[PDB]
Amino acid sequence: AEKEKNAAEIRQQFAMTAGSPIIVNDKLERYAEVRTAFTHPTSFFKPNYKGEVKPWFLSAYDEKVRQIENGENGPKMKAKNVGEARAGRALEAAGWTLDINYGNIYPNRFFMLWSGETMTNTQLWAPVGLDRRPPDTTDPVELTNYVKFAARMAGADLVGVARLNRNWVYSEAVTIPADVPYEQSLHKEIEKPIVFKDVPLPIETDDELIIPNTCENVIVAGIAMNREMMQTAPNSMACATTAFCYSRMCMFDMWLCQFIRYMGYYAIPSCNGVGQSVAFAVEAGLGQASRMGACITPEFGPNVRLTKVFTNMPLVPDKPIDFGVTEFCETCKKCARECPSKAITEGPRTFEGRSIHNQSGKLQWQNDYNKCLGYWPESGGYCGVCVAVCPFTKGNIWIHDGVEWLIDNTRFLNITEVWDGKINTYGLDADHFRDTVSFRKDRVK
Amino acid sequence: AAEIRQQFAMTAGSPIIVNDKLERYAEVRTAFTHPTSFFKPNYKGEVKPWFLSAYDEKVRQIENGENGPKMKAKNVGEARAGRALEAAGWTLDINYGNIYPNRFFMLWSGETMTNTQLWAPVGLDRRPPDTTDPVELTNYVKFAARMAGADLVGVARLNRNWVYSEAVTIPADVPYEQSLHKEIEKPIVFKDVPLPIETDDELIIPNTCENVIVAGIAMNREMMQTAPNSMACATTAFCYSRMCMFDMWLCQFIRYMGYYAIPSCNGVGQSVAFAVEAGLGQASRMGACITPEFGPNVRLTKVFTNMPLVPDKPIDFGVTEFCETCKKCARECPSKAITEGPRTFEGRSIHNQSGKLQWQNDYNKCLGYWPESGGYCGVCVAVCPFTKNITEVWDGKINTYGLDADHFRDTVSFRKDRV
Ligand SMILES: Oc1c(Br)cc(Br)cc1Br
Ligand SMILES: Oc1c(Br)cc(Br)cc1Br
Ligand code: SF4
Ligand code: SF4
Ligand code: SF4
Ligand code: SF4
Repeated sequence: AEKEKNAAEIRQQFAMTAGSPIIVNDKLERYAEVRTAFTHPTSFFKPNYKGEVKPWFLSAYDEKVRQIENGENGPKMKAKNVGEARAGRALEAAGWTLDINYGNIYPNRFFMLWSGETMTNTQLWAPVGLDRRPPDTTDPVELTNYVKFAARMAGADLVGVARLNRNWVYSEAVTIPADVPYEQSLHKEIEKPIVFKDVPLPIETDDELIIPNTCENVIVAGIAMNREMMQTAPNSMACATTAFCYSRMCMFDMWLCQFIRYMGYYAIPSCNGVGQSVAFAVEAGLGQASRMGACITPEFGPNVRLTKVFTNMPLVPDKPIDFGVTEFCETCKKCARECPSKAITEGPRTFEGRSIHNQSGKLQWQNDYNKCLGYWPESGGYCGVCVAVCPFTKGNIWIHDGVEWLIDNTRFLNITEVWDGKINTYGLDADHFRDTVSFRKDRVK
Repeated sequence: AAEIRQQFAMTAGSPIIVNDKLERYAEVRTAFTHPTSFFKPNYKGEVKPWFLSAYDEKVRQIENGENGPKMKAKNVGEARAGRALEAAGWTLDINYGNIYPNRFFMLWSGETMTNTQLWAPVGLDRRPPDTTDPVELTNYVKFAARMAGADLVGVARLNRNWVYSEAVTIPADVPYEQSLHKEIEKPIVFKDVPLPIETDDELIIPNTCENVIVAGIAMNREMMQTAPNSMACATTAFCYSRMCMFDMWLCQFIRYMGYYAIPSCNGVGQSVAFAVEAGLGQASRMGACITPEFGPNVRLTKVFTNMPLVPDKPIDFGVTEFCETCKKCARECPSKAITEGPRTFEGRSIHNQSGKLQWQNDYNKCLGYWPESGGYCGVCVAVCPFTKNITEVWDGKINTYGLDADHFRDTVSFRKDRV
């Protein structure tokens, strides 16, 4: 008989011994956030469909408008009618409600405050003194169970803990001056160093973002996207599950940081800022790095968003996991073949970056992310075809042979229906939601 | 569960029975806000705003290693953690309930929001609707509501009887730090205007505001069963922040479809009445809307809109007749707030709206138990048949947002059940 899927068993079977799994060499240096394709001047500008050169997201806007007027849900993809085209873009736009300028990357601005002191919730609760009272728990074992329970309340589908590896913290962040209002933010972005110093609390000066040397740990959350919507990549409904999950990321960071602060510790939110989420997720055991560059998880494949919170709270690091992703990516190459921009390499991993957008000195598949971003104005969305076609995104990959779990090798050989089809709360799927149930035994050992 | 809800559909028409005495209810009359109920003593005998006295009890319990009134925790650390989780849950909620209309998160226009400004070049909020068919719109908006975190969603025509006659709010330029000390009353009126608008004198809802969308936000069963202790407070608090995100997400979606949308959370009007008229559940002895999926262990929020929609049918699965003989909430209520008598049209005090047939409860007695216990009680929700220690909760089953995979299939949705 078919053995019922056991996600906790799978993670236990593939757990590794302690140690960062990312292989590095001597040319590794911390990476300035401005180098990402979203922000770097060499990649930031893209043509629109009339050949006008604009910030990439404005060119993409032009294409969304064109598609709605032409009754399309994506590039050369006709919608049922204009109203359906409109509805997909309204859903996408609404999804971003709790996210600043596509990713919340500015540290200690807007939702990403490094201290709780000025938040309305902190002010309302001030008479209890939870953020001023010294911790009543210092045991990392109990703290890990408490904070993971809170993380699940706060919307994480996956949660893991690692020691903080500063290699993946950006050398300089992209941010805005503290006196700049929102409406000018996109015109006034600057860089600011992230430094580690002997100070009691995270603090920002005119010159630096200062993380305490006591900031020992990073908590990484996975925020699951919706399978049916992502499978419409590169069309509008894939954009909408992406967007909603960014607002879920923001809520998660704020909720969890407040919990940690009210336990007597400090906490730094990040969403897409501060450091490289994929590396932290790999070191925290959520999954493995992949050819496409994302963290592939046993539960969701790469079809999951990541955020993270940095803290001095004592915690028990999780073990990394190796369920064979590297070996499957070595022979699969479906994302590379299906990529509309040919951004993903079909070659071997190297330590040598393809361009300014890659951090050299770590063994990975090196992809051309200027090519990827170039397809976003062309398609009017955030693509996601590589996530959509990856066999690990399928809900159906795990089989049990009577002794142990294994990956089914056979897996590697329209939008109207989405709007009319299955949905559940937050786009989660009840046919798989059991996979993320959690008891103390799987939160801390 | 889609089977059950169709089986128990009523014919159209509001199931709340009213008489000629009914009048719209001023929000200040709630026990949370009214001057006769607002001040309560703490355990030292000092009279304070009720929530400040409740704070004093939370501090006393943490110092004493307790998770609730005369409920010892495993240790002080566990006591601290439950209150830290509770406090954190409220992060996206202003002053317990987001009730001030058109302030903070509850803006009646999207024009100033950061998301609207970022998306302004696309012009979704200025473009006329491309869809006016109420059938397609009902399908679209319910799909969006599920993306936005509703576990249940229903649509009703807007019954103005349940809209507060006057809201509790603050002047628009008052900073948060002074909000609690500068609350005022402000009329909510309906006029022939194009868009929801606020003047110095009035909150103005357009006469075109035809519909209300009601969302159910499920609480966690294991945590609510710890009522009146701290983990029941935590699931309450997290769901309030889920309510706020739902309102903003859904209002933005409706605006980007070419319509207007008014968020509300605990403000603007009476959620239980809207939820009953929208078919989420039935009114009960304790006063809550009892749902088939969650019983009363579910929070409510609602959004008002001129978007054309198909109203859902009210549901009757026997709650009134069961509450007639049950009385379990009334017997377990630590404050004797819930009546054991029959339903009437006459409120027991200023806190009830007279003129509608309901079980009349003494809500000042309920609120009085909150500073005593240091929480939001919830014992009535916990003991209700329709709903079915703290160390075991922290060490036990949890899942994303506190939802339960053993029951999550009950809220799966296809177009057939959306419209
Ligand atoms: O990660 C993303 C960012 Br940052 C911006 C936009 Br637009 C889309 C995605 Br996906
Ligand atoms: O509904 C509630 C409000 Br409004 C305030 C507090 Br405190 C607790 C609850 Br439950
Ligand atoms: S599609 Fe294949 S090669 Fe690409 S990330 Fe997925 S498994 Fe790896
Ligand atoms: S998002 Fe699209 S363009 Fe970018 S790497 Fe993936 S498949 Fe290629
Ligand atoms: S919340 Fe508690 S005190 Fe209030 S009615 Fe329910 S059982 Fe009674
Ligand atoms: S406990 Fe019994 S009487 Fe009270 S609301 Fe529930 S079913 Fe009704």
